[PDB]
Amino acid sequence: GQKLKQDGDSFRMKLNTQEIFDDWARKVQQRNLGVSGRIFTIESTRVR
Amino acid sequence: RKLVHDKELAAEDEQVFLMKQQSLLAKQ
Repeated sequence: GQKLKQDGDSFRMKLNTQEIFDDWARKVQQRNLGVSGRIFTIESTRVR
Repeated sequence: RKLVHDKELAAEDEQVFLMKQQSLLAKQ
């Protein structure tokens, strides 16, 4: 029984989830997504 | 004095209008 509980605790520890949340939040803050600016943009492209 | 139709509706090709408005966006 204690062997099984230790095993399950080990897998659950390997099955944590908050770290990916933290990583995604950090990446979102770093990239600094935004929409404010002009209504629409006109750009230069040399279409093939 | 039979009147003739005046200047027709112009096209003002998309490229020129886009360039003018790109300039206006750049200056604003």
